[PDB]
Amino acid sequence: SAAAALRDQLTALLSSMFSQGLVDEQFQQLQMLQDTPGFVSEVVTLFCDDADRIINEIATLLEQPVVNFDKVDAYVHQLKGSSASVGAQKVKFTCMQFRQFCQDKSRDGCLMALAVVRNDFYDLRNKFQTMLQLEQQIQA
Repeated sequence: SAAAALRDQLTALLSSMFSQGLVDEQFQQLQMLQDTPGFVSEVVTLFCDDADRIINEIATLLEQPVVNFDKVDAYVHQLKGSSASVGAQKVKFTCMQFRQFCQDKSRDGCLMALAVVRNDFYDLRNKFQTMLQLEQQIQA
């Protein structure tokens, strides 16, 4: 048919996420929660936005003549919390490495550190956007 073809794709896309380690049981819990039919799409839409906003705020802190590593550690810990809650486990564990740099007051470990956060955020944003598209076409 058409729709049936979409759920197979959406189920296929979703099975992608976990088979590649991009998401964990917390993402599973969101699915549990939805079971509010568009709940998951909105949560991911929000994470998508508040997530890049924090990356930008950290990039701004790391571009200052004097770096407030106190604040970088705080933004990383907030990003670590948004990640556990939607299930992007890697962004979350990379966030668990930043402290080490902030505490080491290193402007390169934090600057390259954010590059790995970038590495992990966009891989999942990719799988995020596609899912959103399929979830919308359920009723196009």
